Amino acid sequence: EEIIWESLSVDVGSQGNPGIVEYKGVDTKTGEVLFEREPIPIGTNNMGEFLAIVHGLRYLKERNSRKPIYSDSQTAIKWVKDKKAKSTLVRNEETALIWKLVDEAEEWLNTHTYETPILKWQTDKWGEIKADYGRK
RNA sequence: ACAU
DNA sequence: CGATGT
Ligand SMILES: [K+]
Ligand SMILES: [K+]
Ligand SMILES: [K+]
Ligand SMILES: [Mg+2]
Ligand SMILES: [Mg+2]
Repeated sequence: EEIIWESLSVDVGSQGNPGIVEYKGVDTKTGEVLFEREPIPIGTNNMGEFLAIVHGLRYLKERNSRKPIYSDSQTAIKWVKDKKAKSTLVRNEETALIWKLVDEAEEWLNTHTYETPILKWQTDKWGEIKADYGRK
């Protein structure tokens, strides 16, 4: 502890897992929604959590912001650190879009730099992350 | 077991 | 109850 209020918080939302995936990023302090991705017909929770972090990195870099990013996903934080999303989702025609976006996010990480700290949101101590979809 |  | 991940 405690919370770094000057930060961006991201989270996935889904209808099924695998299922329809979306994500958004919010100002941790105010809850203002700063970006939201159009729903992707089939993906996993972790692919969406990964895309949300990478989108946050790109969003902050474009704006010359040094704010950290909070995610509640141990998995996605590791995938970003590794620059590799180790998803089990079948690659087929139905999953082509999510896998294209994941491939492109990895490619961005491999061609750009950033100093953005990627921090674990401590849900057990602080409650749900401010970007949560409220579906659980 | 832990994190979603 | 089901699923995705380390
Ligand atoms: K939720
Ligand atoms: K959670
Ligand atoms: K499990
Ligand atoms: Mg989450
Ligand atoms: Mg959530």
